[PDB]
Amino acid sequence: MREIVHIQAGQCGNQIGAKFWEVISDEHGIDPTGSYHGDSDLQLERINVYYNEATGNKYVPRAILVDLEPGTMDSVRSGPFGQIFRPDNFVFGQSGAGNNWAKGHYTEGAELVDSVLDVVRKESESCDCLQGFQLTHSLGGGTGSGMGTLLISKIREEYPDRIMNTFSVMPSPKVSDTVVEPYNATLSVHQLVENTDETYCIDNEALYDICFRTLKLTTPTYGDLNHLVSATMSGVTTCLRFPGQLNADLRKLAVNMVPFPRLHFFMPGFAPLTSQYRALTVPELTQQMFDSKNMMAACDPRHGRYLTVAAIFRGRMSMKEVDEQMLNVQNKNSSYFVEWIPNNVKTAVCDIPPRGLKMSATFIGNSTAIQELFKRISEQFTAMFRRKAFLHWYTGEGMDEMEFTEAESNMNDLVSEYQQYQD
Amino acid sequence: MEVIELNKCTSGQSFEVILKPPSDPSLEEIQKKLEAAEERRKYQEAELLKHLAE
Amino acid sequence: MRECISIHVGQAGVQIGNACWELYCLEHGIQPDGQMPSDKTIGGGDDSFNTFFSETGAGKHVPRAVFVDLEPTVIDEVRTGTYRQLFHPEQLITGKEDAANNYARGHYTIGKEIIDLVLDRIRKLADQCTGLQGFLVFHSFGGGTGSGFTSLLMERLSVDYGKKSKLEFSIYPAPQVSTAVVEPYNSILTTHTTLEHSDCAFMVDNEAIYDICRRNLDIERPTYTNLNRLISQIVSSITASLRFDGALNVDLTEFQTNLVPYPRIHFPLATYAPVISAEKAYHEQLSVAEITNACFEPANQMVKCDPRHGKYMACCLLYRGDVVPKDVNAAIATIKTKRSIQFVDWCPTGFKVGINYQPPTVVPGGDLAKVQRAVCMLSNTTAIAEAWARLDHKFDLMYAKRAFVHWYVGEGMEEGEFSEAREDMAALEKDYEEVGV
Amino acid sequence: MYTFVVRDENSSVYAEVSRLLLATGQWKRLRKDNPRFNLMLGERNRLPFGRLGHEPGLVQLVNYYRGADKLCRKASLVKLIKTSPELSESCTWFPESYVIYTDEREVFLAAYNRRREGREGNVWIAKSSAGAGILISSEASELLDFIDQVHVIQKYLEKPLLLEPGHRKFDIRSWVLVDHLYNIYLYREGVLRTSSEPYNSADKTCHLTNHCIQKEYSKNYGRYEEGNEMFFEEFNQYLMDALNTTLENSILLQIKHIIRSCLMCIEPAISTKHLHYQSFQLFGFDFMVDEELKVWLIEVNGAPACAQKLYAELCQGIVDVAISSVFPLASIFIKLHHH
Ligand SMILES: Nc1nc2c(ncn2[C@@H]2O[C@H](COP(=O)(O)OP(=O)(O)OP(=O)(O)O)[C@@H](O)[C@H]2O)c(=O)[nH]1
Ligand SMILES: Nc1ncnc2c1ncn2[C@@H]1O[C@H](COP(=O)(O)OP(=O)(O)CP(=O)(O)O)[C@@H](O)[C@H]1O
Ligand SMILES: Nc1nc2c(ncn2[C@@H]2O[C@H](COP(=O)(O)OP(=O)(O)O)[C@@H](O)[C@H]2O)c(=O)[nH]1
Ligand SMILES: [Ca+2]
Ligand SMILES: [Ca+2]
Ligand SMILES: [Ca+2]
Ligand SMILES: [Mg+2]
Ligand SMILES: [Mg+2]
Ligand SMILES: [Mg+2]
Repeated sequence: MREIVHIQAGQCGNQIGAKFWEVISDEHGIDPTGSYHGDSDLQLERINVYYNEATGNKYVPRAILVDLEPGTMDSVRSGPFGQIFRPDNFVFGQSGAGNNWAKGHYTEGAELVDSVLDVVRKESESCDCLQGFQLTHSLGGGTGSGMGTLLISKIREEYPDRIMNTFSVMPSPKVSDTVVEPYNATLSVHQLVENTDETYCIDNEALYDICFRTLKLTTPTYGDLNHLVSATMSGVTTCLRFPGQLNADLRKLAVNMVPFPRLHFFMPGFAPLTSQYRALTVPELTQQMFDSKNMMAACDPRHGRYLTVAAIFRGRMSMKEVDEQMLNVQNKNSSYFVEWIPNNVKTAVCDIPPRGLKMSATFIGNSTAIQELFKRISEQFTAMFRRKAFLHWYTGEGMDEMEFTEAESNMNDLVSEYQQYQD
Repeated sequence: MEVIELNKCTSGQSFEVILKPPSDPSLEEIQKKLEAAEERRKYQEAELLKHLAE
Repeated sequence: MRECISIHVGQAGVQIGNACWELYCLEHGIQPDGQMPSDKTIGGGDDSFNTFFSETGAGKHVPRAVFVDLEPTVIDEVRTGTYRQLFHPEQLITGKEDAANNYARGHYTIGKEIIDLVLDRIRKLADQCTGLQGFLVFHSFGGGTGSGFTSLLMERLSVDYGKKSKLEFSIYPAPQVSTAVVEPYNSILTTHTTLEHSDCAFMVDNEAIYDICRRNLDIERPTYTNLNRLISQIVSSITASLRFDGALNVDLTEFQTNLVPYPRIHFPLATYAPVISAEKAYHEQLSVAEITNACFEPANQMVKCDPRHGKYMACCLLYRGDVVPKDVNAAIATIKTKRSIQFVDWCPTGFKVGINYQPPTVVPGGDLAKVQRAVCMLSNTTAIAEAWARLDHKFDLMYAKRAFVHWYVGEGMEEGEFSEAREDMAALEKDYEEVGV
Repeated sequence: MYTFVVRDENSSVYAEVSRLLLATGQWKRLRKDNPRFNLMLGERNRLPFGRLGHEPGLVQLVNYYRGADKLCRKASLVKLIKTSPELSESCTWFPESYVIYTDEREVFLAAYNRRREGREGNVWIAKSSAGAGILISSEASELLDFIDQVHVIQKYLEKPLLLEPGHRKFDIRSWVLVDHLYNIYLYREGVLRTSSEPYNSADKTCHLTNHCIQKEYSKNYGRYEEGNEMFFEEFNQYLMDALNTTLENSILLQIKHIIRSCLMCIEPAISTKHLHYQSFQLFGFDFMVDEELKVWLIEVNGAPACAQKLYAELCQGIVDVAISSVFPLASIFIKLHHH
């Protein structure tokens, strides 16, 4: 009983979190009402990591839904699996945060954060041995970005010895709502540098390119983007949800993946990505899983070097052939793996494949090429900040220009820290 | 090639064959090191809570 | 009769210990419920098997074993396994959260909170012993519990049982089955602090067991179950002299006397033969000469290295099956005229030989074929330092960048313990070179 | 796509081999410290053999035999020949040698007095492995003073075979490649490193036939043959016109016998047959020929250089039988068969 508490905050965080629970409830055989209707004991073996067991053999997700607007969470409660969530775990306000990090972090969000921590405390008190927390949110908005990072700070204060894990959606001008997204993301990244142990960087630029270039969707929607995120979130948490030896909990994953405390930002990847009945061989899974076109961070791994890599294969396949192809990729491109961390690629196999796939592969890479993501955000930040453009939305909430300058310096420091280990 | 010290019993036997002749910390000190490490953990957490209080 | 207590720490120690006690029961005719029909002294006795099994008035033969793990899922396998009736709950010690592949977490943070409980449960077994020999300690090098908590336990055992001998069965890390990148750190941290507390340690490289299972058992992808069945055969070969009538290696002290002239160089190499697949309906039984010759093939060693480029300090041959001393000496005489077997000048060039007539026991339905005879060679070669060289080099690569070090400092360990542990391995690696060249 | 590393930049032989491997498009060179290699062109001193063969899914091969130094050191070769029953002290193709710093001082002076009293030629030569320092004398008291590293004193062949015209000394270099299956391949092409000065049996220029000494201390360098190097075609033609015999009959049969004897002797000690990594190695054998057409072994080189005219042929042969036999892509040697 190594429990995880899930938190989803803001519009993006709640829409992506809702799909995540829809996906893994299906994999574990949990129906939209909390009743288990599966056919394999592997489904219930580690079910308690994400689900509470209530009266009547009901499985209740250990999930807390947070937003400063009621709108999106009403759509979750009206969604397919909306009735499976604990009603008391819906914590929302009415003001919204207007895509404003200062409102989420300092004014509107501070008013609501205590009632979220009350729900977090109730879930933690019924945990046999809480591992830590996972948070889904975007960095470009106000609630998920500003209030989400405020939440993380206050969670760390009350549970300083627990792991903090986030799925963080990075903004991109390609898939943008407002021009202030680089401000919100830059302010949030520094919070994540200090207050998370593991962050999956999910780049909306990459999600768009994959939907358009690869999946052949000329007009991708947010729903299409979230299909890629759901499949990625299911893959990267397979080792937590099913029996296995490698990266079986959040702390062992962090010990395997994070050689330096600040460099804990991962590029996730998924294979296959098909626009569909054809069987995919193990060599094909391995080549696609490492292909840049399958990465969710919009960074070219050949532009940097892998510190650590986690690979997860799902389905009934030749584990011997899995080892051969994994060793084949490392031995044929060994220049992209740092030589000062021996055997930094770890592979795990799970027999249960995702829905609608005979087999699949999920990639989790700690690559120094991720600095291209932070460089990208830093340039967009500076393009406006050098003219103090749109700053009044933030100074009107009490913030000072110095806090933006310090956020700018902090992320450029992070970029430089990746650069020193790339050489 | 000498066989020496042959001992036989019901469940086996043993012997030696020669081919050529030749040519702690105390309980207190352990507790001190464990308590020193715990104090360094307490100091690092106190600095974290101080940083979060700021 | 003098008793021996087995202690199994971490997942590797517990699952290997589970495989050994299964084999012991099959070897001594002990049924899973603890009953032993061939034992005529009900509720007591000082036979050779009593060194490893105590007896209740009801006739149950209870292993003198303690299982310790910082996570309950592995020891719960023992509580609900085939031999669950053997153990009483006081022997199975579990925690809530494990050491997360972190030596410092197992040694300092979690070890401090559970060390008194483990020692107390060990004291309960020691109080049943009329003359305790000492302890056999099973653990991995790479796991946080197996490395970190074991080194703390070995320190306290030296304090609470100063005159008792302590032997190790250590699992050396192999990336083909390893689960952590920092296992070189844990291996060297735990070797440094345990070195002065262990009288004799048998290292088993998972790489060697893996390849022996692929090559000789035709297992394409061996599992821990495959690896542990083979390991339990080697361990049984080593401990058979403590559990059966005999005159060689009859107590733990004799292991040090026969295999370790220099106390720091206490890592004997183990070589086992033959390993035959059970799927073969009919395999030609190997002779004494053939299985003894196989003891000098690197492909059969528990640690891959080249004894030809080293020197021997001692060498024991442990036979089980249809073996008579006449065939042993004939095989040794031939092997001397073919093999590069150099002893150090300050030691006799010889072989202490032990023969047990009962052939090796295999687990029914397992991968190992029943054989008429088998041998385990325990030789103290300087060539085993190659494993230290490999391990120390990987340590040097990561530590030059301080990679993952913050995980250990974050648990209260000082950074100086890294360099202090590495300098000890450098001195150990230098001692082998002085003895072997 | 195979991978390899280079750890000896000063090797002219394997700098050419590495150049050929790249020219095939199926071999990729990694950094010198990358452990994920198929082939290691290792360093001469302190090669980390103990870290080889521990990479999952990689067949690793190295261009040196661990333990072959016993054959390629002055004192080690003498000790190996005397103490090995396969070679014995009655070995007829190796000059009577002694190790002088166990030590063989009293044993060397024992046979030394038997030659002075018996009116026989009593000239010896002292040398070691720490040279470019060699002394040749007929007085043992002078040889031992020069030593005062381990040195060896062997019988100086006072009756060498002399090429004419010139009345000059020489020595024969043979290149031998031993692959991972311990096949012994003798390169069909050898070289005679000839002295350019007339042999004076009564100055070390006409007595030492090294290519560096004849180019720095000899005034007739390059007179008879280019670079004081006579190849087998010219040398065989000379033996037919002068001595009415062939190179194969008079010399090469003994050379192949000596090569097999030395390498088969240490085969149990260095073979990588059942090892987790495989080895091959190129060797340089140095022979002397006396006036009776008897071949004597002088020394064995473990990291030999090649003749400039033969680098292309031999290095390609190294890739063919030593590297591509283990790693196939998409005869110049004489196989000395044995058991
Ligand atoms: N031969 C063998 N090796 C094992 C077994 N289980 C784990 N290992 C090895 O042990 C190392 C990991 O250490 P573990 O024993 O699993 O970890 P631990 O002692 O439980 O400590 P924690 O970090 O708290 O989990 C890896 O190198 C594994 O390959 C086993 O059953 N048999
Ligand atoms: N016993 C002996 N009788 C006659 N000449 C001898 C001799 N021992 C050595 N020499 C001569 O000395 C020369 C060099 O001897 P040696 O082989 O020890 O030098 P070296 O090892 O530095 C050359 P290389 O670079 O090939 O290793 C040879 O060319 C040989 O002619
Ligand atoms: N992938 C994905 N991104 C989203 C979604 N909704 C919003 N975003 C992104 O998140 C940012 C806007 O933040 P949002 O979550 O709407 O603000 P919040 O409600 O205040 O937290 C922009 O970068 C959007 O591109 C979604 O459903 N999926
Ligand atoms: Ca208000
Ligand atoms: Ca009894
Ligand atoms: Ca002691
Ligand atoms: Mg929005
Ligand atoms: Mg464990
Ligand atoms: Mg030389």
